[PDB]
Amino acid sequence: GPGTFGTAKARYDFCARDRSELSLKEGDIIKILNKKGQQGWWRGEIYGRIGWFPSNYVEEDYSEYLPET
Repeated sequence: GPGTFGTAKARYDFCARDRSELSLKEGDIIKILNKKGQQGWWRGEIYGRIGWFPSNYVEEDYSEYLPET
């Protein structure tokens, strides 16, 4: 399956014009849920807001969130 990848840090202040679109915002992270593929868009959420967003405006597998020491 798509499995859990991680997240996608937005690189461009997006603006969802609909409810089917994901509300991206530079300096924000996009929780990866599904990956249609290595081309198109990715399905994630933000602040509890689900939608779709391009992977050309976001960045994934950039950093990890290791647990506390």
